[PDB]
Amino acid sequence: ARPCIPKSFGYSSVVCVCNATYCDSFDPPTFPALGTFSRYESTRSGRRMELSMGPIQANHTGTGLLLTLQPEQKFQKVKGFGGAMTDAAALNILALSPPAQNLLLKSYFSEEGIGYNIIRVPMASCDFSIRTYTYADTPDDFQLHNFSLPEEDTKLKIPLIHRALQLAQRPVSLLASPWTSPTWLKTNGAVNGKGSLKGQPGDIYHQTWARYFVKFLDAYAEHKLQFWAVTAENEPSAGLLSGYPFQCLGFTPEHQRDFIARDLGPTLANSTHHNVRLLMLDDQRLLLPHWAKVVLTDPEAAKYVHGIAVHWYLDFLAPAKATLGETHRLFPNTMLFASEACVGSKFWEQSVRLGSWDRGMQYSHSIITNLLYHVVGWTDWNLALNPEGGPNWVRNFVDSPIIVDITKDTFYKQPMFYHLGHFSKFIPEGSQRVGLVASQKNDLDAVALMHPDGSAVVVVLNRSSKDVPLTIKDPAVGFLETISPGYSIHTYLWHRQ
Ligand SMILES: *[C@@H]1O[C@H](CO)[C@@H](O[C@@H]2O[C@H](CO)[C@@H](O)[C@H](O)[C@H]2NC(C)=O)[C@H](O)[C@H]1NC(C)=O
Repeated sequence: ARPCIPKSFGYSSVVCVCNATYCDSFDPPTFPALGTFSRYESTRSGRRMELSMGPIQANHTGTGLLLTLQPEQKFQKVKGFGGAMTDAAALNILALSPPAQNLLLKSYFSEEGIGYNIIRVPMASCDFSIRTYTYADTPDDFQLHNFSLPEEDTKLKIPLIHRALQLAQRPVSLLASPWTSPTWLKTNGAVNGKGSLKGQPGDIYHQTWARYFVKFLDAYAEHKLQFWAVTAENEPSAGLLSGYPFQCLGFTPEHQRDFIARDLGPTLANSTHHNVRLLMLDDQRLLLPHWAKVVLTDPEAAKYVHGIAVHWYLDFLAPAKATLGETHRLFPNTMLFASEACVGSKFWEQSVRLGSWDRGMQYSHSIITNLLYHVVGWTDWNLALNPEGGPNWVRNFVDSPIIVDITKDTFYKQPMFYHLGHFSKFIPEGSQRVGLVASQKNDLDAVALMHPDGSAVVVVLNRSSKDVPLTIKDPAVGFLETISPGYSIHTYLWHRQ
């Protein structure tokens, strides 16, 4: 309905400019008839999820790479896609004029947008906050009577969430995660640095911390927001590091194990929020399979864990088979979910690179890798950040799919936004990954999945400079003659009935 107004800032591609009165959007979804396929294409040259169609014939005119859908090879069912509603994000979003605000929320949650169905919510402050604070900073209040939500919640986050859900295409799931607990429950009495919970699992320190979760869920419930799940702790391994710069809370796998077993699990289960799911780890994938082993081989702990939440820093290496692969192999019935993703973390990398194609490619390549290794969902970090990748109270700036320029009541949707959309918009909840074999060695990254209604969706990413002609074969309908342009990403969709 409205295309991308491109704008280059000096990197491999362009970003799409949006403002109070305009923003590139999609038309209502149309489902092409059997025999025809839909293709959404994005390219480093400038194409942005442009819709085109073609025919699925019975003639195989292709003579190069062939990807054949294998509908009967079923894998994990997809939970969803989303990003985090951090203090930083709500701050940047609410700093645009009401109309720009809605165009931005629409870009993410609407069907005219890329249909996010997941929102991660920090439990109080993290580094993408403009100040340190918790929901109960009044010292030694074990009964948690001075527990309350600050303005960041009641004024910024909760209102943006109500609004995203209100514009949301499909149902949205809320995932919560705490960075640090009140400093008076910690061995070091500081929101950051190296320190963990005081005492040992089962004590009053641990019972209070677990209650803090229920208090939180009661608070948000009072605001008419229910959570799908909460994590045991954001990056618990961070608190084991001396000098850790921002809000954290160390836990060793053992500590986490017993904490969940003796405190978190029971507490949640015995409350009105017992249906909320609990995810363990919520830390970098290199800590797997080991963390899973420790926590999950203990049935008192594992009876409470619904899934293993993982994080990743795209600029870094972390072979998936040895981590995500092995973990599935050891605990096939415990879902793997991606809760945080990052780019521009390494000290020399510019936090934000407006229009970076490399960063987009990294996002999709990472979602494909996650999807190929059993992950049921993929959650982005900050929904939006300013041009410097902030605000971040310890200057730990990174990039974000949407960059807000408050001085121009303008926001820019980066290549990452679209690479995320290529999945988020076409892989609804309940979609199930199916097989997809390549006839030969190729430089493409691809993944196929079947919608709940039975329709197909294949995402093909080409991180190479050369075009790769290819045919997709669906044994129930025919062949899709097509081409994967260099530095591009396509999403194909088609009925099978
Ligand atoms: C928001 O962005 C739109 C798109 O660039 C701006 O509208 C364009 O403005 C130019 C120059 O005035 C016109 O030649 C085009 O016809 C407009 N395009 C469309 C489709 O409207 C708009 O000016 C921007 N809003 C503000 C407040 O600057």
